[PDB]
Amino acid sequence: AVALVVDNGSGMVKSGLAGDDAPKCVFPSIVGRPKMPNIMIGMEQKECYVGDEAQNKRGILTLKYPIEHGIVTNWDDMEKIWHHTFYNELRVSPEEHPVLLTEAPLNPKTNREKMTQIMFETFDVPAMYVSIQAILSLYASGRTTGIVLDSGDGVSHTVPIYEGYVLPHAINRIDMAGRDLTYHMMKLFTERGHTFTTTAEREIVRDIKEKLCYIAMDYDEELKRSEEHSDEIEEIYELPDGNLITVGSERFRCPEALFNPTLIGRECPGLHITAYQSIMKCDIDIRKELYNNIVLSGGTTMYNNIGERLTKEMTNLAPSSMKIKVIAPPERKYSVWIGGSILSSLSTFQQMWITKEEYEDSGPSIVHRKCF
Amino acid sequence: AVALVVDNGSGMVKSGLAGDDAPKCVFPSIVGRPKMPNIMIGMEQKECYVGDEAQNKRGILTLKYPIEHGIVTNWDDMEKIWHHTFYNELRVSPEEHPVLLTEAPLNPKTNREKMTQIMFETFDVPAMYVSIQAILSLYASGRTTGIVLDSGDGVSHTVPIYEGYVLPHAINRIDMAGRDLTYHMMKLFTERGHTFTTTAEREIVRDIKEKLCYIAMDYDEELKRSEEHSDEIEEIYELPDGNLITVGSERFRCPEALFNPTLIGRECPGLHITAYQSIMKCDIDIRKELYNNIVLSGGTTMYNNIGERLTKEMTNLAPSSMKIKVIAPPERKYSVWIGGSILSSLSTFQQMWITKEEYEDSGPSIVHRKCF
Amino acid sequence: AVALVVDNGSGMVKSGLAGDDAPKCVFPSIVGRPKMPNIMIGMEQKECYVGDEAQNKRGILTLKYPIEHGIVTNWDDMEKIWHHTFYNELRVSPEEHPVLLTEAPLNPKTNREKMTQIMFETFDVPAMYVSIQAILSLYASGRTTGIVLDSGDGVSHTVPIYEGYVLPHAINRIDMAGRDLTYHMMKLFTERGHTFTTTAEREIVRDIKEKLCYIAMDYDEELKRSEEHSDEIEEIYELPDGNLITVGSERFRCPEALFNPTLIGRECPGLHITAYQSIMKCDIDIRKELYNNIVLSGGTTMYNNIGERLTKEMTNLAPSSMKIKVIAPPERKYSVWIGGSILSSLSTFQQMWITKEEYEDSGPSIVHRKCF
Ligand SMILES: C/C1=C\[C@H](C)C[C@H](C)OC(=O)C[C@H](c2ccc(O)cc2)NC(=O)[C@@H](Cc2c(Br)[nH]c3ccccc23)N(C)C(=O)[C@H](C)NC(=O)[C@@H](C)C1
Ligand SMILES: C/C1=C\[C@H](C)C[C@H](C)OC(=O)C[C@H](c2ccc(O)cc2)NC(=O)[C@@H](Cc2c(Br)[nH]c3ccccc23)N(C)C(=O)[C@H](C)NC(=O)[C@@H](C)C1
Ligand SMILES: C/C1=C\[C@H](C)C[C@H](C)OC(=O)C[C@H](c2ccc(O)cc2)NC(=O)[C@@H](Cc2c(Br)[nH]c3ccccc23)N(C)C(=O)[C@H](C)NC(=O)[C@@H](C)C1
Ligand SMILES: Nc1ncnc2c1ncn2[C@@H]1O[C@H](COP(=O)(O)OP(=O)(O)O)[C@@H](O)[C@H]1O
Ligand SMILES: Nc1ncnc2c1ncn2[C@@H]1O[C@H](COP(=O)(O)OP(=O)(O)O)[C@@H](O)[C@H]1O
Ligand SMILES: Nc1ncnc2c1ncn2[C@@H]1O[C@H](COP(=O)(O)OP(=O)(O)O)[C@@H](O)[C@H]1O
Ligand SMILES: [Mg+2]
Ligand SMILES: [Mg+2]
Ligand SMILES: [Mg+2]
Repeated sequence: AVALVVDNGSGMVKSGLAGDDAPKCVFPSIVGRPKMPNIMIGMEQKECYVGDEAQNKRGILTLKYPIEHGIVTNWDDMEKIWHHTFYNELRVSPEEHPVLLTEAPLNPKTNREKMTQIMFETFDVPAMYVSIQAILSLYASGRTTGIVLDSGDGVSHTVPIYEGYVLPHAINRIDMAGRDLTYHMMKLFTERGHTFTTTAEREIVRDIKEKLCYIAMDYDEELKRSEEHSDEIEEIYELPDGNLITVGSERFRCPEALFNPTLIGRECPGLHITAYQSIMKCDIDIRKELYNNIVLSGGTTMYNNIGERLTKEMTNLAPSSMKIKVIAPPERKYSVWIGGSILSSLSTFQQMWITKEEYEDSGPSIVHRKCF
Repeated sequence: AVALVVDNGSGMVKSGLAGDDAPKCVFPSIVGRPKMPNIMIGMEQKECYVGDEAQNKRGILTLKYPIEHGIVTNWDDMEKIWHHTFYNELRVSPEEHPVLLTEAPLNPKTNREKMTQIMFETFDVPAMYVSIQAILSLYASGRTTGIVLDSGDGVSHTVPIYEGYVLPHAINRIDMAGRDLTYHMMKLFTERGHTFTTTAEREIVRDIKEKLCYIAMDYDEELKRSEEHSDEIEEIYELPDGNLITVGSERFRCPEALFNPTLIGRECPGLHITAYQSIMKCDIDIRKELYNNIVLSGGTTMYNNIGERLTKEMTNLAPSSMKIKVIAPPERKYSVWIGGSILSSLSTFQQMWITKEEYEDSGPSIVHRKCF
Repeated sequence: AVALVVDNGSGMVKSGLAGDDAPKCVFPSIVGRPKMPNIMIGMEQKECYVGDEAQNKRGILTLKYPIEHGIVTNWDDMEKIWHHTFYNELRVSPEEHPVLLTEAPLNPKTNREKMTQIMFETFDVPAMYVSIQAILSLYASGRTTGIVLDSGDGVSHTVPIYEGYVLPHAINRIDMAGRDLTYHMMKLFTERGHTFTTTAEREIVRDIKEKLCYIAMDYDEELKRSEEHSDEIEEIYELPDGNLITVGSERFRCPEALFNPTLIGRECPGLHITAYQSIMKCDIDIRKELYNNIVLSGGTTMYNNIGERLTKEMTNLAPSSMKIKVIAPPERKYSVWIGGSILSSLSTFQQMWITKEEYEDSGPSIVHRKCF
């Protein structure tokens, strides 16, 4: 019985079969509902559109995200999304395959309890398991020592691991990700005379950010250069309705909020500062090994010149006798899914499943004593 | 029980049976009354002539139009016209067939209430229904996405529809149609020495307009050409009394008021401007689909070189990366009736009729909550 | 040298001298142009009418608004309006008095740059300054802590201020104001059989809205009452040509779009929702102080039963242990001008002017680093 790997993010949902090295079904996590009267009798209509079929007809729909900051807010929408994933994307009966789920660290217990209850009572899966995302990201890299910096759409967290042992007192988690960058980009576009307010406009701005953004090495010099010669960074983007929008300095002022959250109005520290403070809460012996195995993960770390900028920032904070190597592997967008698929194929893991009888005898609270 | 399709316009009335692709009874909507003393005893005379029998003996009659700008002004004349349609044209008892009626958008509620009350108390039809004309025009084309530009004799309106959902905030309606063009033609004929004042003269001018009018591609160049060489556009028309009238430039200066209502003294915008402003009030995503499904309807859109002129005007207003296709199907004069006949034959529509018992229990106000 | 206070709105222009508590020249912001041939030789005519002299002879004029949503669209018309204000309304040379201007938040930089360039090159004022409207509205109330909800003719925005410090990350701005309400009223009047299309008809509808509108406490019950007994809310309004129009339910269905923008077809949230979301983006400590200092401003907040309705809506959203007090002072129509006049008389402000030499040495870009 091949297991199912389902990574439920805040902006995207990945799903596939264990043993493969690439997810088979990746689609946005949105629920669309119509806001207009239906007049044309004779054509069938649906109450709610889930996934890509809500991203194409979004002009007449209102879109909802059922997950905010890695926490499920609406459970009916999440049930609809899981049903769509199981029966419309993979088309495999969930009553014959074990399911491996992922979750961010430092989350409420009720989230895990409700997830287990839904997975066991509605779909009636044989076995299930919940694991942390940073552990799977480290699994996907084929290492055992390093500090993992994961950053997705709702939450970014750093976790150190040394030779198979995790240090829970040095785990950090902040709520600042690509959605805040999208909002910052929307705010910056106002200064040029362009206004985006609706959800579809937000998706357009998100696509613009994903296409035309990069990280600058020296922020002050780039701002100075954006005055004497701004023509070198100008780009033209074609709106879906045929209009053309000019993107200039906003190509590098949007991601800068990752290293300076004061721009968006947040008091939380930056990314390099967070990594350094997470390293400094570990024992003095393992700091040298942690400094040389920095691993990047998530979709928000896909900008250009991210590894070099992070290395330069870390160098100014670390002792002069220390070597810093920021590992930024390709295809890190799906690193968590690859790590989960690798973990689910190990022969040793077959005795760590939460079976149906154990849940029935113990209840939804069993997920705390078994899963970490 | 086959339903009756009755399209009540401002200048013409179409009527027929559901399932056919061509109206069976098309006749003008006029009520004629004599204005001369009757002397010849022995021959029968009637107080009022309705339909074609008032168009032939119009020399001794005064003609009244009971509908102005899609609004019924005199209800007794409309009752007479409906009686003539039911008992003299189709010769089918209205007490056994459901009736499907049409109406222009953005009309007063009292019109619909009075129409329902008359159809239910006088004729005592089993079931009835009222629908918008643009929806039926889109039904007749076999599509689901597009912007419909309907233009008849009293009112011209544009309505966008996207995948079965109508956008009521983007519906436009102006009162400028073939009757205003007839008045403009009458005014233009004065400059050549010809005067038309009576109603029969108005009908003659209307026939001249329907026969010898076309739309020019370039107005200024055509006006310039109408001086150096006017003989190429000269036509001779035989008046009913045998006289000959010469029609020259007025062949293309009459319809030009559709794209420039300032000629007739109106401040309303043109047709292409109205279509563009109706497209621009929709969401940015569906504008591309609306731009490629422009549908023409009504009898006023039957001029020559109308589609090419509309396409050229729309091209200068749309973004350069957009494709515009003006759909101008033949037999679009009766497109609304064809769409209504198609709609009335669907098996799904059989549960959307306003039955007699519902009207009796609720009153004439039921037509608002059920019909759109 | 007494300064000049000039508040440039989207529908009205206020102007006066610093130190007074009431604007001296208030007039609409419209530019009128004739659309008819001039035949009577011997009487002088003007190419364009600005201000009240275009509101009286509007029957033969086409009227243009040079400001849309707080953004100047046509600069020639704005120059004409400023010239009329300086030389025809106040009759004071602008070459001897400093000028204080106002602007809505979150506006393009080019607007401010062009405004400064025009004020410094054409009129050649000694000093100038640009400030936000909500700050002046809070100045006029004699407070330092509160959330200001300004709503005029083109844009409505909310800004929180705590003890002299503004929170730019909690400032909201939406484009929904009295002009949209006028359009909604025009659409509602169609259902009774009345049609307004021209600009003068729009002004008539605006006057009707300003005279006979109020806000209902319970919308559903009012709609139910408007059926059993509609005679209690009927009013008669005399049209300028002597006709009488009956205004019934539309007295309270027009302003309802402020608390439900879905009626007019907009996806933006209501006013109470916007205020609540602007309060919830501030720090937890200052929310209690913000909840008790809600200040209303603008001309669109002049309806009846607005404060009570806003208080009732806010109560259902705030925690049960919080006290909400909506401050709705009289003469809030000119609150921004009063606040600007108070600010311009302070002895401390005399060192915050943009002098001519600084602009000459730095350019039109100086307005960004000095003015907020
Ligand atoms: C950007 C887009 C199309 C664009 C029209 C494509 C073209 C290419 O850009 C322009 O034409 C820039 C132009 C503009 C540019 C410079 C200027 O000194 C004034 C206006 N901007 C405008 O007219 C503003 C007016 C405006 C409203 Br109301 N409140 C606002 C708040 C802040 C700023 C401006 C505004 N405007 C129409 C919009 O934002 C509209 C709603 N935006 C869209 O529909 C998105 C989905 C696509
Ligand atoms: C056009 C018709 C017949 C026509 C006689 C057929 C022939 C073929 O056309 C002419 O002979 C053109 C001729 C004419 C031509 C050139 C000219 O420098 C002067 C007159 N026009 C006239 O005599 C005018 C005189 C007129 C009266 Br009074 N007020 C008017 C207001 C404006 C203009 C002119 C007038 N006239 C007799 C008419 O309009 C009559 C009432 N029209 C008809 O019965 C219609 C139903 C059919
Ligand atoms: C409201 C005004 C005067 C009024 C005549 C004053 C009087 C007091 O009201 C009436 O008589 C109501 C009456 C009417 C009432 C009930 C009814 O079942 C049918 C008509 N309405 C009409 O005749 C419509 C006809 C109409 C044209 Br075309 N398209 C329209 C689109 C929608 C609705 C109706 C129409 N009509 C003449 C107008 O709108 C004119 C253009 N409106 C004006 O000039 C304004 C500036 C002042
Ligand atoms: N090439 C790219 N450049 C910059 N940002 C990107 C790129 N690709 C994706 N993103 C951002 O990453 C986010 C997706 O992250 P993802 O890892 O899918 O989150 P989750 O963990 O919730 O699945 C998107 O919001 C997008 O803004
Ligand atoms: N071949 C044609 N060329 C130009 N105009 C025409 C032609 N046929 C009809 N018309 C105009 O169209 C009008 C009829 O439109 P119609 O669709 O019957 O209006 P309604 O919607 O009221 O029935 C007439 O007034 C006539 O002037
Ligand atoms: N007494 C009133 N009742 C309701 N609405 C009003 C009243 N007075 C003015 N208004 C509305 O307020 C608008 C004027 O707002 P104003 O503050 O002058 O805008 P601006 O900020 O552009 O100057 C007008 O469009 C009008 O519709
Ligand atoms: Mg993730
Ligand atoms: Mg028609
Ligand atoms: Mg204002």
